[PDB]
Amino acid sequence: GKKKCIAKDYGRCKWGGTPCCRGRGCICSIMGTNCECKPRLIMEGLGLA
Repeated sequence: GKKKCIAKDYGRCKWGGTPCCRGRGCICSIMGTNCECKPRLIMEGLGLA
C-alpha cells in the first residue's frame, strides 16, 4: 500500500529523492526546482523523441 514508495501519487517527485509510485514523468524546470510527477511519458507525441 504505497508502503514501498510515496503517497504523493503525483506532483513533487525526485528520481534521486522522493520516489514516484505512479507517474514516472518527473521533470523539473530550467532551474531544477519545479520537479513534478506527470503521467505522460517522455514521448511528447507518439514516438519522435
